[PDB]
Amino acid sequence: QVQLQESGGGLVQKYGSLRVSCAASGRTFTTYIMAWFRQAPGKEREFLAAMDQGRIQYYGDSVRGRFTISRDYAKNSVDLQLDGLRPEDTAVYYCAAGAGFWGLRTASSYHYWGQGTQVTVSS
Amino acid sequence: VTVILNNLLEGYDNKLRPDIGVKPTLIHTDMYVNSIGPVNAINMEYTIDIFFAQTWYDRRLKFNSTIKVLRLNSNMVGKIWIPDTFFRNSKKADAHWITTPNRMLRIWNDGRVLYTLRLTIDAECQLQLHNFPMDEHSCPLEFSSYGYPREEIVYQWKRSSVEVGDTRSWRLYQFSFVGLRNTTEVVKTTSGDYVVMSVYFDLSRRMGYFTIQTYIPCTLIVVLSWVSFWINKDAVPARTSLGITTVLTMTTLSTIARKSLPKVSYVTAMDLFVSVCFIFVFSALVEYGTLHYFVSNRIAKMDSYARIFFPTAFCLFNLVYWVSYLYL
Amino acid sequence: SFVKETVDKLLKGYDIRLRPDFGGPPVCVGMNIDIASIDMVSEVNMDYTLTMYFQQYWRDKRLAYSGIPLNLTLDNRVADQLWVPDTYFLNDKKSFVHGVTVKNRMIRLHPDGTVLYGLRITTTAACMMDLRRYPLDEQNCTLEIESYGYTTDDIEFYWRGGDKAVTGVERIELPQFSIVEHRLVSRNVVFATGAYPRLSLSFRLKRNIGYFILQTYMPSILITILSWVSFWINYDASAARVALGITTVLTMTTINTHLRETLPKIPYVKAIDMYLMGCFVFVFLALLEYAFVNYIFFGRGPDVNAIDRWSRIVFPFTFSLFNLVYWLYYV
Amino acid sequence: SFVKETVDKLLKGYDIRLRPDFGGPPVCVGMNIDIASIDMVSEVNMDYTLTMYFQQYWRDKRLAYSGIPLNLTLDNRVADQLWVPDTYFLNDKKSFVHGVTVKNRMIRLHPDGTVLYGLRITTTAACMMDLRRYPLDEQNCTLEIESYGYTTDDIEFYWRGGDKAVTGVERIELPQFSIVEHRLVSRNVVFATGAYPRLSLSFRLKRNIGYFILQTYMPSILITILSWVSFWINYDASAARVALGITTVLTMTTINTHLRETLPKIPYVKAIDMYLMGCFVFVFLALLEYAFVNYIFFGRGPDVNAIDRWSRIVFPFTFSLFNLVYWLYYV
Amino acid sequence: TTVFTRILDRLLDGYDNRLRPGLGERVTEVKTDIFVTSFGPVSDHDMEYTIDVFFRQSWKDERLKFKGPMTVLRLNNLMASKIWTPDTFFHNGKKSVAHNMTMPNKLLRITEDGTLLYTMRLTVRAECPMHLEDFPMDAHACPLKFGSYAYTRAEVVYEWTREPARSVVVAEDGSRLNQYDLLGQTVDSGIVQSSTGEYVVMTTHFHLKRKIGYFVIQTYLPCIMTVILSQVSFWLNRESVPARTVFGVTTVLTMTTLSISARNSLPKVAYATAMDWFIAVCYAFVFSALIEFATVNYFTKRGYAWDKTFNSVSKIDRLSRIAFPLLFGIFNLVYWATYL
Amino acid sequence: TTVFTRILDRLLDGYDNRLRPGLGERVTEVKTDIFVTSFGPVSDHDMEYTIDVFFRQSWKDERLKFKGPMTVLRLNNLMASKIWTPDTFFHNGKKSVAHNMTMPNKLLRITEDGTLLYTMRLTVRAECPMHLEDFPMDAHACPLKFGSYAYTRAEVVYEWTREPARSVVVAEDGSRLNQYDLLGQTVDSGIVQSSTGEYVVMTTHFHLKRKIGYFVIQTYLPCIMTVILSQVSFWLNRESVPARTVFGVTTVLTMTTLSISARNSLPKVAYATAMDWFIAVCYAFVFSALIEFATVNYFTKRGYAWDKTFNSVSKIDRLSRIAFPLLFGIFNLVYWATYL
Ligand SMILES: *[C@@H]1O[C@H](CO)[C@@H](O[C@@H]2O[C@H](CO)[C@@H](O[C@@H]3O[C@H](CO[C@H]4O[C@H](CO[C@H]5O[C@H](CO)[C@@H](O)[C@H](O)[C@@H]5O)[C@@H](O)[C@H](O[C@H]5O[C@H](CO)[C@@H](O)[C@H](O)[C@@H]5O)[C@@H]4O)[C@@H](O)[C@H](O[C@H]4O[C@H](CO)[C@@H](O)[C@H](O)[C@@H]4O[C@H]4O[C@H](CO)[C@@H](O)[C@H](O)[C@@H]4O[C@H]4O[C@H](CO)[C@@H](O)[C@H](O)[C@@H]4O)[C@@H]3O)[C@H](O)[C@H]2NC(C)=O)[C@H](O)[C@H]1NC(C)=O
Ligand SMILES: CCCCCCCC(=O)OC[C@H](COP(=O)(O)O[C@@H]1[C@H](O)[C@H](O)[C@@H](OP(=O)(O)O)[C@H](OP(=O)(O)O)[C@H]1O)OC(=O)CCCCCCC
Ligand SMILES: CCCCCCCC(=O)OC[C@H](COP(=O)(O)O[C@@H]1[C@H](O)[C@H](O)[C@@H](OP(=O)(O)O)[C@H](OP(=O)(O)O)[C@H]1O)OC(=O)CCCCCCC
Ligand SMILES: CCOC(=O)c1cncn1[C@H](C)c1ccccc1
Ligand SMILES: CCOC(=O)c1cncn1[C@H](C)c1ccccc1
Ligand SMILES: *[C@@H]1O[C@H](CO)[C@@H](O)[C@H](O)[C@H]1NC(C)=O
Ligand SMILES: [Cl-]
Ligand SMILES: [Cl-]
Ligand SMILES: [Cl-]
Repeated sequence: QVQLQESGGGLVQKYGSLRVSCAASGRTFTTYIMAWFRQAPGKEREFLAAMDQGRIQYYGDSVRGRFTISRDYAKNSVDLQLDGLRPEDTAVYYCAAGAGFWGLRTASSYHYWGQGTQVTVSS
Repeated sequence: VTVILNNLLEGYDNKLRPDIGVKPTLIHTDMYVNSIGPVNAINMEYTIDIFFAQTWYDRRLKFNSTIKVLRLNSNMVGKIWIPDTFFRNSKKADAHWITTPNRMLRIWNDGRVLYTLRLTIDAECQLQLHNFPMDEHSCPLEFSSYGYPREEIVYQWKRSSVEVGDTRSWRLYQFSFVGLRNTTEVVKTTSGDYVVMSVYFDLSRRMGYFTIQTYIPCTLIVVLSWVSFWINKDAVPARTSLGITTVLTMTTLSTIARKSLPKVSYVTAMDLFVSVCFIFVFSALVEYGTLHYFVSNRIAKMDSYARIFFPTAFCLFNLVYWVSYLYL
Repeated sequence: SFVKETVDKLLKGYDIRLRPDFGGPPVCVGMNIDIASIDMVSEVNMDYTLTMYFQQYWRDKRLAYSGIPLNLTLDNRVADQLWVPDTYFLNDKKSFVHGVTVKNRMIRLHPDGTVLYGLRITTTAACMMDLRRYPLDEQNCTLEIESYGYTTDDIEFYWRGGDKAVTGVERIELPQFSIVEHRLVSRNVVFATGAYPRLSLSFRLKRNIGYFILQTYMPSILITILSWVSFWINYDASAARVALGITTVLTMTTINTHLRETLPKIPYVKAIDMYLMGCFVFVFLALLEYAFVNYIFFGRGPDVNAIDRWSRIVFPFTFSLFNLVYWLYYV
Repeated sequence: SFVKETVDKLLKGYDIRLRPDFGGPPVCVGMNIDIASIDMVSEVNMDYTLTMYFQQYWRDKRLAYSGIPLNLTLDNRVADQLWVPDTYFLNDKKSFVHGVTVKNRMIRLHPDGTVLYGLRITTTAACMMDLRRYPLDEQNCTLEIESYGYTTDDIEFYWRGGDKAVTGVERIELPQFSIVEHRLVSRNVVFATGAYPRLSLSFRLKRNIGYFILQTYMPSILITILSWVSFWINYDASAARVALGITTVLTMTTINTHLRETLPKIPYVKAIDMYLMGCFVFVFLALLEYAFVNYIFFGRGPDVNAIDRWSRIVFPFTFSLFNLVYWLYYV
Repeated sequence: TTVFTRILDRLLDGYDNRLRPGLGERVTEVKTDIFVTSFGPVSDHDMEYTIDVFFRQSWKDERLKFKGPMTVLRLNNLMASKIWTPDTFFHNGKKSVAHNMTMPNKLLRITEDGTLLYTMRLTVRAECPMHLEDFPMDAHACPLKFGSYAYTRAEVVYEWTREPARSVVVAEDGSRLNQYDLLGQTVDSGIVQSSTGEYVVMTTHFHLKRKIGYFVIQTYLPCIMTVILSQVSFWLNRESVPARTVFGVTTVLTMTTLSISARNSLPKVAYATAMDWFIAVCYAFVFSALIEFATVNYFTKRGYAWDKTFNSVSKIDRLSRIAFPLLFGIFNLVYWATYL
Repeated sequence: TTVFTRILDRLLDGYDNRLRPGLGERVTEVKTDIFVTSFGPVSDHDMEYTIDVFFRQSWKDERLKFKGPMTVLRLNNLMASKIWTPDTFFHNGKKSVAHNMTMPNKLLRITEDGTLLYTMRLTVRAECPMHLEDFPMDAHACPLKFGSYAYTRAEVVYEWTREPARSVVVAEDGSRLNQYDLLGQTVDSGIVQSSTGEYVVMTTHFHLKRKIGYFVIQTYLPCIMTVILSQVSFWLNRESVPARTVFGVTTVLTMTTLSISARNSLPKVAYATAMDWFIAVCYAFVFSALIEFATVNYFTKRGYAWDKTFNSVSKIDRLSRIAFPLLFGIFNLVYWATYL
């Protein structure tokens, strides 16, 4: 069965660099869009980054220039490098994959979701 | 010869036809038909490969020298004036460029210019497919100048105007080339009256392919439905399965017959034959259905009559059909 | 000798980048079309191919000349030195100017400065067809003629000759269609970059029914009629009546399969589909009628003949009534 | 303005007819390819289509410039003013450079004289496929990159980046194939005109079997099984057992006919052909088995049930045994 | 008219079209919008679609400032080749056409401040990787990506002219789609990193929903009618061995014909589509109706039908007249609810 | 490299490429050489074959003599357009391609004495007239003729570089044939006469033999099995009229389908092929088997089979079990002796 497993995270000091990796299994996502979302407590899921089969990177405005998304198409994995971390960035980060129907920034377009990795920044 | 060529082009203007404002430029055309390619009935066209030769006089190209003729490649073709000959019924047409432009230019000392090039032309031929596959067509090939009316350019066939090769390497699979004729006429367009030169190629279809493909398979199925007349009438599953499967096969055969034709809305000869074969196999099943009904419930001798009537009627139809379409 | 100096003078200082009356009023371009052939009206590709002689007329006072009482026809390569309208065809998918033996192009100058510009064009133009009444449908295929870069402040289009601008329509012969009429329309289209002149040539095509009668309608009718032979076969003959019924069912399948292989994948029912579905239902019900006859005799025996007599009348009457409503609705 | 004067001096006196170091050591050209897609892997045409970004690097000292700490990315039309390698693909059949909106070409200069020259190319390259094990076959399709007119004394090719000179293979998703590996080979090829540098890019393609299981293998297996049903019908039911036997023979022909129409006319036997022949023999032998039973009872009677009971075991057992030998030999 | 000729000559005097405007000084900003005149047909077999657009690009070139009677020069498009233009290309484009009948379908307008407007008419064939698991009830987001071929984002950046949702406009009646419905489009912009540098990519995703009408008529309806026909055999007497065998073998042959012909227009994918499952299940029902008769015939004792003792109506036949129609209705309820 | 720039500038100064070398003094002699990198597929429908070659031409031009450091100038192919080259064309060619990726696939080498080497990469599509009487056991001699378009044999003569057999070389692993074997080539030269003069022609005949394997598998084997199937009915009892009618009808319809599809690989020629006769004879065997049963049924007196008098086994059936297999086996030996 299809499973997405986030790794990394935990606690990071302010300004620290954190790399969050997602491992996919049960289906090859070469032709899919592998994305990252985060959910601050008491808040809706916020699009962070995406990367399609053509290695095109999409970003949200609040994280553009700070977070970087990369994909290892051989390993069927998507990674999100976190830099310039601030306490406002503390949330649960979710790995997602989908065909991007009605928009790759909408969360309803992704059929596969990871469980979620907690990332916390302590100031 | 470099001096001669340089002086001929010095002060030369290739945008103006020779003797412009004086008299029409007389062009003598000559055609060597290398091959007449396949005749496509669906697209209503045929392919022809020719060496197209054009001759005219240009007094600006006279020269006094010991040499009598300048024999040149296609380099000089774009530097002198050339007729704007186009083919009026050509759907597609290409010149040849391998390994170089397949063009030849020869200039005599009295100004006569011979221009020849190799052309492959897809020419439009509106075929009338009545009597198909026993049809004959005259497929034309018309050419004229695009922009010069009769007052400015005149075409004229030479003594040996259209020449054909061995007519055996030609890609005429279904047709046999029987002859050609060349005509000249004037056509009035909105931009003037133009001299139009036409070559008509007469083609007669070979029905050998269609006899193997349509006439013989359809006839055998008609013969197949007559086998039931000799089977005992008590064999209801045998007579009925023979009758209806024979009709099913005629339905398939009718579609295959028209696959190579344009979807014309009139009846051809082949349609008439396939339709009549359909009526025969339809009647064979109705013949048994009549006999089976009246016997379970002279008329009982219907099988004896059908053994004679059906082969005789089908031979009679074939007598009228082939006489009408081959002789009449 | 004098003609060469005149043509040399016209092209000296000529700016091809500027239209006639560049800073002034729009230049009027008159168009007429001589249709050579229409071919390949494709339902599958939703397009048609047109070969035409496309003539454009306009005055360029920079090209006025005097002393020569002739209309100077020049070699077609002079068109690359003169300004010509940027006319294009909006619904054109693929087109070319013919180029044998030379580019099929004409430039004729007139002493008052008028330019006649002719092109021999083959174009494949898009024509989205509504096939709901196919094969008894009528199609309206159009050709949209427009200027690309010049707005109505720079250029004006008109049909030169009014209703006589387009010729050669009556000589066109399409195997599957008859050209009922053609219309000429002049109007202006607005885009985000301005308002542009547009000329529209539209044909009304009526599809010929004769091909489809022999191809699909007749075999469907004869297959349906032969399915009624079973009603005259004794009810004992299960193998005869089942083989007759099943084979007629399969014939209608082959008829539809041959038909749909030549058509695009449209998501609605055509008129021909409506007929084939109707004939299938009649042929399917004739086979169900025997199963009912067989079931009543053997599954309830422990009036079988009356069902066959009822079917001998109702099936021919209902089918002939089905054809009556079908053809009166579509024809 | 400084850049404009710099470029003019670089191109002033530049001779495009002469390669860098024309009378000296060969120019080393580094190549890397970004594969955009592979499509149209055809057995009918024996070719595959490849879209790639083809980058070539070399140092031309005539193009070395000073004073500008930038890498001069110029308009792609300057490529026509520079020397570029006469690189070509030997097994290429039809190839084009993309030209929308402009020619998909890049020229990037560097101060020391290095030239980066990139092209976006779609090429259809010939790939002769051995189909003896089709559809369980592994194919090897290559792209042969060679200099046309410069021998190894004038030009040298290498893969820029070594084994990482080709990217994008891991992102390729072929509907019918899986890429197992790709290799980069550098070598020399000798012709009658000299020895030439060659770079090879080869892929290994493994065909997916899933499509053919649903298309040919399963309908053949189920039809073969269905022909065993006659072994459970009474010997005197000749009409039923012949109808079942002949219909299974006809069904095997339809499966092969559809498969035949999708393949090139090859002279040998493919793996799928071996299976359909095997299934046809089993279906043919089941029909012949009834003829044996019918002849024994009717033509020789003047045990019948033993033969049918014997066939109920042998035909399922031999057909499963046939599948065992077949799939072990090809999987 | 020589006033405008002199202005053009001054603009092109000492002008280098090999250098992008602001080279070495700033980043060239190109504003783009697309007018879709027709969203062409979608080819499932090639996983490609066709689109016809007016592709509009605008940028500022300070070398093209002028003063004259007009504030905009609506020039012949041959002027475009003499100045610098963006080298925009479509990343997923397969084989595109820049129309040039009867002339290059391009316009060039220069405003006095130096702003250029440069639009061209294009036919683009673009890759649309489809996931056909839910076919023929599938939906696709076909992308259209474009950007600079040679200039990295430190040199040339692209932006949408107006708001991104308004920078791509489709004509009202320009649909050339046959078996798809254009539900809408989403407009975005991203970044691609390649071996040559980092590039701005402008994307538009066209969201297409396949219409199911064709496949109901030509595949689903024939399959259902073949299953219904196969179950008519259950209502015939058991002593009709030839008749009930014809029912079994003809419907099996029919389902085989339907099965091998239903994927003719699709790419030969390894996975099974939704339509494959329906045909496979319809095959099982048709296959089981002939196995059912074999079981019924195996327990038939007498070779003569009812006009001594006679055979009885099979209990297998009595239950099959109910179970087979009922279970096929249950499958259709589950199948259509699962995918619709 | 200014030394070589001067040499090239000096050579091209005053050079008239409109004039062939040695004009007015000697016949220009062109030594030709063909290297076939791949003998492409043969098209039966179009009666044409494809071939990918290195076309090499060599001649002497005294105007291009030079003295310098290098004895041979291996130049860019752009230089070739500035000098005279032979206007060689293929007489039977149809639509050839000069490859232009990534550059013109041409080379030009000038030795110091004026000798020129000029090779180009081409895909030639040439007409190959085929006599298909013996199809599919036929063999063909596909020609390849080339010569000067404009220059008569008084001006330009062609010659093979080496012995003619060694002047046309096929690469070891270049065969792109599916249905043919390349048995070798015959190299020759001649003179053609036209209205414009006599021209030297260089001819090569590639000899091809059709591989019969596909037609054995797809046509002959199904025809043989249909004939065997039709003869099975001889072994069934004469009272199984529906069973034996199904044998006769289905095998005849199978032969009808086979006859239609056996012509699809060929141009629609008007004569019969060797495969047409095999199918025609197989049809006669299959049709006679059904006619044989009709005769047997005509002399069947009772509608019931053996379990009151009973029908005897037909003498016609007894003889047909021997005559039909024997006559078909005799025909097969004679057929395959005639053509193999
Ligand atoms: C929309 O856009 C498309 C794409 O841009 C346009 O298509 C372009 O159209 C133009 C104009 O027609 C073409 O330019 C001319 O092409 C001819 C023909 O050769 C080309 O086409 C061949 C195939 O034909 C295809 O196109 C034609 C239309 O052109 C069409 O009818 C046909 O169906 C088919 O589609 C190709 O085989 C050929 O390739 C071969 O040759 C190439 C080099 O030419 C070579 O690189 C290839 O590898 C291959 O071997 C080629 O693509 C050319 O003959 C012509 O060039 C001559 O004429 C022009 C006229 O202005 C002249 O300026 C040139 O200098 C040249 O004339 C010299 O050579 C003549 C022949 O020997 C000679 O007679 C002259 O005297 C002159 O000689 C002078 O120079 C030589 C050499 O320096 C010197 O030695 C002499 O001393 C003397 O100084 C043009 O190039 C484009 O090719 C074509 N492009 C494409 C991709 O299709 C389309 O037209 C646009 N539509 C509209 C409505 O605008
Ligand atoms: C799909 C295939 C399923 C195969 C299931 C196979 C299941 C299986 O083993 O069936 C055997 C039996 C046959 O029943 P069926 O009605 O067909 O046959 C009767 C049965 O053999 C009686 O026992 C006979 O009577 P008697 O004792 O001699 O007096 C009678 O003879 P007669 O009175 O005419 O002379 C026969 O006609 O069926 C069931 O018991 C119901 C199964 C319902 C199964 C329902 C499944 C949906
Ligand atoms: C396409 C082949 C067409 C062949 C057409 C051949 C037509 C032809 O000649 O038919 C006559 C006869 C029919 O033979 P067949 O055995 O089928 O018919 C028996 C025959 O009619 C006896 O006369 C009948 O007995 P009697 O007199 O009433 O006591 C006997 O009745 P019964 O015992 O059941 O009551 C019938 O069954 O055939 C031959 O003798 C062998 C011919 C071999 C011909 C060559 C075969 C290869
Ligand atoms: C009862 C309705 O079913 C049918 O008509 C039906 C079912 N299988 C086949 N057909 C017919 C032949 C058909 C299919 C498609 C279009 C038109 C006609
Ligand atoms: C004994 C072998 O004969 C057959 O397999 C045979 C004969 N007629 C038909 N077939 C089958 C369908 C077949 C033909 C060709 C390839 C694969 C399968
Ligand atoms: C036809 O050609 C012949 C030469 O073969 C010529 O004499 C005759 O005048 C031509 N006919 C016409 C009508 O031009
Ligand atoms: Cl022909
Ligand atoms: Cl579509
Ligand atoms: Cl081949």
